[PDB]
Amino acid sequence: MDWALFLTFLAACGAPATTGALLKPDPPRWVFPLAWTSLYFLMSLAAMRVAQLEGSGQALAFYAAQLAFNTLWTPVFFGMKRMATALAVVMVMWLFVAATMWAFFQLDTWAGVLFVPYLIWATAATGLNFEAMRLNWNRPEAR
Amino acid sequence: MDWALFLTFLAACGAPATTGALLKPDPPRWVFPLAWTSLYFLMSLAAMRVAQLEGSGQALAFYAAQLAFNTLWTPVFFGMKRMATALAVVMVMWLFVAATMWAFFQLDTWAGVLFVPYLIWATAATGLNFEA
Ligand SMILES: CCCCCCCC/C=C/CCCCCCCC(=O)OC[C@H](O)CO
Ligand SMILES: CCCCCCCC/C=C\CCCCCCCC(=O)OC[C@H](O)CO
Ligand SMILES: CCCCCCCC/C=C\CCCCCCCC(=O)OC[C@H](O)CO
Repeated sequence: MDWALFLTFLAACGAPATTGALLKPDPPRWVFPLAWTSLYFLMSLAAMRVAQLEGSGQALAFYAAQLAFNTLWTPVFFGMKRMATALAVVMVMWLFVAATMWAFFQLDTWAGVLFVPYLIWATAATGLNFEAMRLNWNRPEAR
Repeated sequence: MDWALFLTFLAACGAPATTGALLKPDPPRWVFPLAWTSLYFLMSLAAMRVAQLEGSGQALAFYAAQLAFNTLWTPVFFGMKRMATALAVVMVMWLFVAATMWAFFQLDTWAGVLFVPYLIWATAATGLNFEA
């Protein structure tokens, strides 16, 4: 554990948490932020553990990547409602979430375990968006 | 010294580059993407160098943070046009860019030099957002 690292990783999660606060997507109303606080805590904890180990550069490169495409996804799907663009982003995102998880696993089992529920959300995100997709596949404004 | 690392960091820049492709700001028209193409390679080269050194965790935590608030800033300023919210974002973004830069500097001089033109953009970004 290191407080600088952890606080740094959680602070970074404020970027996608903001997206969600602003473009509230779309069940009692505490479930969504409670689900997200847990996810942000779990992944900041995992990155913090991994950030201290030798050989972690690649996993941390993956972590930056999933984090940025996470932040991108919400405003492209729910903001611009550009469903095709948003499909590519979410699959690229899903790929880095999985990549992070697996690279975490190969350095630290706990770090990988702590990312499983986040891969589950990313799988939800992809599913939702695959549909929105080819309901709107023929409207090039949605694309 | 590593294509995986580099290609992974450059791929990550695709997220904020996408924002820019979508919410077109605002001068010969190749200038905008040429500057951003330059900015993305420079910062991926720098991240690549640092990711290989030991003690790099804190700088790489910084790198992730600026990247996300970079990605966040454009859709909040140009997308949602919420000028106040976007001010907090861009100041938070500016701060992590400077931090990435300085922590890179402490591990590898070249990595730090390679972030200066990006700190310069980040200051422009902050400057723009203050008059709005
Ligand atoms: C390493 C070589 C691979 C590189 C090339 C492959 C690119 C990776 C993309 C994968 C997308 C996987 C799909 C993500 C999960 C699907 C979600 C889904 O189908 O279920 C949700 C549905 O709404 C439930 O009701
Ligand atoms: C200011 C620095 C403080 C350091 C602490 C960092 C604060 C951000 C992290 C999590 C807490 C907020 C979680 C509340 C729920 C956010 C909602 C959300 O994330 O929405 C999902 C989004 O759409 C999917 O990209
Ligand atoms: C190996 C996989 C890599 C695949 C390749 C992905 C590389 C994407 C990054 C460079 C493209 C250059 C884009 C230049 C024009 C971008 C315009 C833009 O970035 O706008 C600025 C944005 O608004 C401010 O955040």
